[PDB]
Amino acid sequence: SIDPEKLRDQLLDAFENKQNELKSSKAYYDAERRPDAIGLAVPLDMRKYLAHVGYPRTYVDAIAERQELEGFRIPSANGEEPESGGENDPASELWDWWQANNLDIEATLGHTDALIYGTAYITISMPDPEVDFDVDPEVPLIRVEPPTALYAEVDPRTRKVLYAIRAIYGADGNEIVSATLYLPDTTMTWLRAEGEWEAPTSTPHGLEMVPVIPISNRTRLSDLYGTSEISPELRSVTDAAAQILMNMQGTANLMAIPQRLIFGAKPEELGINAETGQRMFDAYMARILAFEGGEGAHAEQFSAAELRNFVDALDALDRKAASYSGLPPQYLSSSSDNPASAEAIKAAESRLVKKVERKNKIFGGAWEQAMRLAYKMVKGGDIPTEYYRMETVWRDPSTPTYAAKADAAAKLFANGAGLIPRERGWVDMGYTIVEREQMRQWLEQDQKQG
Amino acid sequence: SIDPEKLRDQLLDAFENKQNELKSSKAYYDAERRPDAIGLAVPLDMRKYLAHVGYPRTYVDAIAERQELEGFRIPSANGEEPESGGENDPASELWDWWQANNLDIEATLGHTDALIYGTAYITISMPDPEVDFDVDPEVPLIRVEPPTALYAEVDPRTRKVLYAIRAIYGADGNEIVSATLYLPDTTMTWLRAEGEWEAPTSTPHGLEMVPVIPISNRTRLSDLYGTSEISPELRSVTDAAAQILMNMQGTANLMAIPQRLIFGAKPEELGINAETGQRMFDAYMARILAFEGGEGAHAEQFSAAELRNFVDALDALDRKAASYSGLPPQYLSSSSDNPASAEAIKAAESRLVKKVERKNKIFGGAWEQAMRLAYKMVKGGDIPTEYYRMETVWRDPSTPTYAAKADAAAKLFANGAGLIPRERGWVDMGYTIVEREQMRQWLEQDQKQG
Amino acid sequence: SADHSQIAQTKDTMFTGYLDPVQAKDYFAEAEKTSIVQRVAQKIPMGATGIVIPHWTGDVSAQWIGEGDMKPITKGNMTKRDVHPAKIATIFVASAETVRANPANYLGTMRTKVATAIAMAFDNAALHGTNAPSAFQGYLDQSNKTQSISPNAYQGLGVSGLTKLVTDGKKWTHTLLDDTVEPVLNGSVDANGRPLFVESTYESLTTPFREGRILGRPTILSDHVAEGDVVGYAGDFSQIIWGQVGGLSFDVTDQATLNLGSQESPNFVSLWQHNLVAVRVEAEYGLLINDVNAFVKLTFDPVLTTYALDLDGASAGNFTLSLDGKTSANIAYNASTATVKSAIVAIDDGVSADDVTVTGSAGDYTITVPGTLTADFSGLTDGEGASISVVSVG
Repeated sequence: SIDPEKLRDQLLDAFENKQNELKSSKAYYDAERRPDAIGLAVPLDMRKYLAHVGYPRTYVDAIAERQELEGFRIPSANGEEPESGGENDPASELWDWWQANNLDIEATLGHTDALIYGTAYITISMPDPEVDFDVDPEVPLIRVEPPTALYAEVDPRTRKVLYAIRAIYGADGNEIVSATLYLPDTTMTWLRAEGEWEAPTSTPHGLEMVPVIPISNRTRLSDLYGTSEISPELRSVTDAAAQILMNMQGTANLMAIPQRLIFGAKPEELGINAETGQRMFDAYMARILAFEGGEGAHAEQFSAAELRNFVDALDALDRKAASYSGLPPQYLSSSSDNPASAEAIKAAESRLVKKVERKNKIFGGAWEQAMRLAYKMVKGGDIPTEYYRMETVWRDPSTPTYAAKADAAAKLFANGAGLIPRERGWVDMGYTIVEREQMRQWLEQDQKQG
Repeated sequence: SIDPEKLRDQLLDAFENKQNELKSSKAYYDAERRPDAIGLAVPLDMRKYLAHVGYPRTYVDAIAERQELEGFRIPSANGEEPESGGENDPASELWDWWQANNLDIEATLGHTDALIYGTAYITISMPDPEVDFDVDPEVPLIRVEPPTALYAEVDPRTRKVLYAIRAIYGADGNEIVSATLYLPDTTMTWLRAEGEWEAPTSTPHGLEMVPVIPISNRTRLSDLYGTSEISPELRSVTDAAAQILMNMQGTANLMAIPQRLIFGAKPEELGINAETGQRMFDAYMARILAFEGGEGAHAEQFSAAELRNFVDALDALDRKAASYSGLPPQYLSSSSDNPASAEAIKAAESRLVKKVERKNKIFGGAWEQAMRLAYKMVKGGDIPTEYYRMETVWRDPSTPTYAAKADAAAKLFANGAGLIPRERGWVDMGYTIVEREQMRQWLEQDQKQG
Repeated sequence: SADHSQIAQTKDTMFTGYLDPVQAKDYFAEAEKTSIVQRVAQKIPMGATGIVIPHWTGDVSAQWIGEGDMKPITKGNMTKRDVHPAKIATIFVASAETVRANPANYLGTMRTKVATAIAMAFDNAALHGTNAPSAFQGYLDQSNKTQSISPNAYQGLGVSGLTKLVTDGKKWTHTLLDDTVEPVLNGSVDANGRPLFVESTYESLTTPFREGRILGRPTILSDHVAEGDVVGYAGDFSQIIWGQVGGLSFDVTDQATLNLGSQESPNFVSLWQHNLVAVRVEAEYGLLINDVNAFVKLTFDPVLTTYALDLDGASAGNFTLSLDGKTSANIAYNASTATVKSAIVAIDDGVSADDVTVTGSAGDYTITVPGTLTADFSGLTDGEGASISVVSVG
């Protein structure tokens, strides 16, 4: 056995400790003040006029913009296909829960925070009909949580979760107001703040494994607990650009114009006010200042600093931030030109869209578990062994180019005489599974007249 | 022969020793602090503001990003095997195991560790019904382990593995919380810590060989044990660029602007405060500073450093990194021309695409041998000798220039009157073996009408 | 800090030229040591809080009885021993630039070298008591039994050595031999000059050196068993038990502070302040020997055995001493060194006034004698902690 009370505190420790690491990563996407960003040449009273830099915001958005599911695809149990079987099939069951939970919205936020902090967690839980009444009580509730609110310990010998804690703060963020512990056979919640606990609301569940799945961003088998997408490579150029921008901004307040000197001419002879050390000048156009001079008196000036000198460094540093992140060059305004042909886009895009496709591959492994868990909760017993072989189906991450896809697809289909069957032409034009299932009805309504 | 409880310690020493070698390559894929990266000109207090350089990670991703297995090929004396769903062609049984294990996910990670460190290990076992909750219990558990978690002694006479150990560190990375030792005929594991906290579980297996296969990055036969993809030339240009980028950043913090000077007026003649060596100049625009300059004074300034003088050295290092890695110039320089046409994209990708196809050729032999070994472990009998002729099939590494491929495939098929049979048109479009069976069904369901 | 620190491994003179392409593999390396104790003693499981071992001690009895003669009453009795694990530890420290480069494979080497050092410290503490921690319940050298072996190994082991064990009712189960003893297992001839322990044509190792059996008993060879005149051990290694609480627990830090002095004379350094990296290593071991007199110390040629006798401040009575099988006349609790020497030669034994030697006063009597010495305190009327032990060789 393990004591739930000791375990509640043990996991509150590991969680509330681990928040200190991930605070460093958030500071790049929220553009919080980092000490290292602050440009050293700026005078000390002026150091408060910070320059913030947006490469990490741009990069995590440019990926999370491009991820969505078209649906789920599951092996044929027996016979040729499930595909024309419609609302009775197992693929449309899993898509029904996805729509009913609005995971089409909040999975996009879960993907985003998995790229910020390196992990997010999917919780599966049948709804309690006594709370949160905006739900279908026939459908398992699925909730995605950030690592700022859910924490889970993976056993490294397997890769399963051992136990996990979800804890939620008061509106000012100063105090935990409720905590929930998930265990392999039960879930428990304590309903008030840590100095003021009360006996837990507790439920069994039949899954015999913890009903939480870690979505984790990873690049290697070696990244065993996931990794922030905002790499140290990209942090360094984010902070370097801030140091340049502050030093250039200070220069524009202090040196972008010449400083004018006069030597040899005595302050009393200039008539300078002896108490204040200064004299007024009208200085409108074509006034000539006539001086008594003598003693070798003359005027000379310190030059301006060229702000171009700093700009040459920023142009070079953008060319670094592009190549490190793998964004297209137009995203960082640095290209010699726009694209000018249908595939000249695909060239510039190709470095990003292959990355987005691997994020789809790696998060597919989370959702294809989340739906096995949700099935086993709703139905009980063994999962139909086809489900171990499902694949999630994702939007093609590149920009849509419908007019260039069109004259290709029609040349392959050739009014039914052609190389490909009709429905592969629909897949090729990029129509989503959920859309082809309505479009096959419209085809029958048309073929009714011919 | 050796007593296994003696052999595990002998292996754990060799495994512990190995970590310090492979940690060298790790420090380029993560941009860790490398002492050779630190630019020498910046003073000893500014040395903390490390630059990091992204070429090695850009390269090792840009290879692994392109790789994907699409299925298996097995010949027979029948001249063809019918496509026939999930088992009747033996290649479809192998692909069924390739999805019941998520090897479509774990391979695209595993190749990244196999490029970084130079090796990764494919492990085969029958699943444990007491522990493996989330697998079909009748398929073989085939899984990839990085060289940070598995070590195998390979005999130089034969290139067979003699024995291998898989050792898992705890959540803090310190203690070895379990070890699994694979012998030619037996698998053994100690489950709580170093065999200190448990006696070993064991299982015999029906093989002559240790059930572990090395994926190895071999450039030439003389890489007898495989080698890191982060080549000495890429390490060289990476560290060279890191020094020049730091010296430029330090220049912008100290010397991107003139330093102004006056001579011929003692501090007392300026009204400088004696305790602090300064006076508060009235810094606003268009003042004129008046001095007595009583020695016969003059004004001078040291020049700013030209930051362009670092920048057009960094140009040459990016152009070196392009030539050494063979990445398309557009991966590293925004000033290189974006290719305007599909032919120009085949030109620019060619240097990379060929090298990806080498990694496909060389890693294919590892997966191919892993499947033959899985077949003996599941079915117990000798392998049908056709499996020795089996080969892998992989994604076309090049970007999908669909509108150019469609007009070409349409011209060759010419509505059945043309050169090619229908099936060759489907492979020339790059449709997977998995999609080809959907093509079969959707064509029959169209030819049912005509 | 300066190069060639005695503490910090910092790109030092020791690594001279490591960067060059011509530095070879070491061709003159040696095998790392492995503990004999961990091969021969049974490994009992234990946690950090240690264990208690129960032992029976009731001399339970029954009596021959007549018709209607009423039956006698008896009861059993029991005791227990505590065992606790000791802890052994070290830290080794390198400059960040050292650990980034790992010249001469220093860290990978050093991890094995501290592992051998921990193992050898445990072995030495179990055999010889050198630096043994207070938690270890005795050590193998404390045995009051010794035996010469060089003249003929079979006679030394199987006859004389065994006699000293079975006369005290102990079994014989193994021999531990230092591999320096090979020239004595060679030779050991019959009267015709053939060696006892090898084949007619002398092709192959004398069978004990094959890890064979001397008579019935397995033998364990090692290259680090001998200290002083003691060259090996014979006995029942079932009487010794040990345990380990966890693995060699290597971890690494670089933010910590270390002290290079003592706590009373400290010399603190932050590892971050000068950019070091440090690896800390620790382990815990328990060790119990049920009876240290159950073993016989094999020794190369005839030698005296030396003892310390403590009277625990006893204020009155008489004791007695026994050497091998023989027993002295009664001895007063406060007798002089010349007095107790005279009581030893009066034992009726082959010992003589030129062999026996003594030093002490009213207590703490050190004595050296060519045999197994032991004491009877039955007539001592005070100081029940009074005791005798082997103290050192020489």
